[PDB]
Amino acid sequence: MLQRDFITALPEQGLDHIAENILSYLDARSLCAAELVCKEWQRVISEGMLWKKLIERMVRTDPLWKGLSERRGWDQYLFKNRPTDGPPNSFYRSLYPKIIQDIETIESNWRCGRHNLQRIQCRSENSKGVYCLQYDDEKIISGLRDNSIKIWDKTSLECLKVLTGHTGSVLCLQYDERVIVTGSSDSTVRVWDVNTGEVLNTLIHHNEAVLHLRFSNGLMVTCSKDRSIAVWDMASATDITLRRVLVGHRAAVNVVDFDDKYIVSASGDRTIKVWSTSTCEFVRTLNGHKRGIACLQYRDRLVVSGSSDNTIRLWDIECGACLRVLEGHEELVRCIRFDNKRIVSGAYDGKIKVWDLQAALDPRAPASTLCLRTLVEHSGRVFRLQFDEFQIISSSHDDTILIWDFLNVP
Amino acid sequence: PSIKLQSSDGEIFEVDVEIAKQSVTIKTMLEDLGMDPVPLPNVNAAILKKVIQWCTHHKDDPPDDIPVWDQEFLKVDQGTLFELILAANYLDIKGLLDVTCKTVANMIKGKTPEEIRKTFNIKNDFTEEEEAQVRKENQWCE
Amino acid sequence: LDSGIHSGA
Ligand code: NA
Repeated sequence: MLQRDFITALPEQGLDHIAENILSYLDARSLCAAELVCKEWQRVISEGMLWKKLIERMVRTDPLWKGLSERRGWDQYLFKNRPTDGPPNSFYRSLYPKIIQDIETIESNWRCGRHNLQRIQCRSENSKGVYCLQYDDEKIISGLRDNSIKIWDKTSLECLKVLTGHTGSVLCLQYDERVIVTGSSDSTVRVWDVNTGEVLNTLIHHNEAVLHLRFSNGLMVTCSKDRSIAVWDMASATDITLRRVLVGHRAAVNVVDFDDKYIVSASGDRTIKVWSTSTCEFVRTLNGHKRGIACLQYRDRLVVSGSSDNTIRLWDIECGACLRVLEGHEELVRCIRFDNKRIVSGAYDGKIKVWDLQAALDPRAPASTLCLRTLVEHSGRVFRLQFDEFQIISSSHDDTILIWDFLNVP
Repeated sequence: PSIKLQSSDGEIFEVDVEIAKQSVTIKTMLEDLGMDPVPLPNVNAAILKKVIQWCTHHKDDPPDDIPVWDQEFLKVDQGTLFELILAANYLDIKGLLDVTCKTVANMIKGKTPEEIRKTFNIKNDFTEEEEAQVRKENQWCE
Repeated sequence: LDSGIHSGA
């Protein structure tokens, strides 16, 4: 006997759960097929709660599914072991295609550039403009040319705090659960309590404007107009020691990123430089930009950079090869981020571009196909943006923060 | 040491205890019940060999996905594969149960219901009505 | 204007 109906045979053995485990591996399309094989298969899928289980597996893997679970509030039907109110299998079976529909209309919104736009006037004092920002579900924190940090309610767009202390423009910031960290034209880095807004530390070191910083896992890196990168052990907000100074660039170091392996610096001197995170020794230079580099992000093997030459470049950090040049911005590329699906760039002409990342990395793909959308709502240079599966938030010389919503569209 | 396992059909196997205890069932029978030998009325010699082999070759139980060895190990008829799932569950060997299950899953993925039926020898027991209803309900994934 | 970046020209 060369054939056995596993999904029937196991229940007949009293071993329903095993049959369920088998089906639990299937993707939606295959699971649908399995339902149609015969009544006993349908019965096992239905009573084994396989669609609830699948949706949970999508949420546990895909942050998009995670996101939607929260924003749509069908997360409240997931996990929680026992039924309780007991939404039946039929419900979760009905929901899966509605999530897929949801998802496709989101992608369509990005592609066709349908969005809800909300505009925060940061009502800056004399000096106008918003050089940096970071957000979460609850708030947007921003750094301004008037030397202030402003915190915005994410929902109401009200201003909740205004931190003052820097004697120059706030050029870069990053925050976590515990602190905000900022670099200013005044050459200081300041650590603030993310809640009380109390100054916890001030790093005196850079001789000139501090242009970028990043911290993670008890390590902080700063970089300055003084052409230096500083690497800090960051035990706590108050226990922050200078580990090494990397001097390397012939001009201002405008941006710095890193992970476990590599620190990545980019400069007005037209170079990206790679350094060992562990040894702080130089590794390799990534040259090719025809002009200064204003912005960069590093993740995995991929460095993406935006230049005064009006191009974006994609690099492999291991051989330092440029994989793709992206042309279309008519001015300097002043900020840039990416995830797995796309690149979002901002330029000095106040325009924001959205690029197919996977297409950019396919060397067969024409330039023709690479820019999905051009978003024109700023009336000044774009200094900073952050985005996720659902939105862009951008800040600008025009003294505005823009929320572009591709989920809650009208 | 070694310890005696007794197949459903009488045959004894002297197995390194370290390897044998990959089976939680066998662990429990040795430790809580002082069984010597260890009867397996549910598992025959044929299959028990295959299991010992699988535990031996997983000396350091590394079943990540389906490793290359496991694929060739599991190139057996559906009958044997089933007998392996039953035995894995009876002996409580998670890794073996996990590969055997993913192997049947792989025999289901990417096939039309009809294609699946022919694979496992299953009769369509749906009314033409009931079937049209589900076909409609599921058409979103094509 | 733009204190956030510098070139070298
Ligand atoms: Na050098």
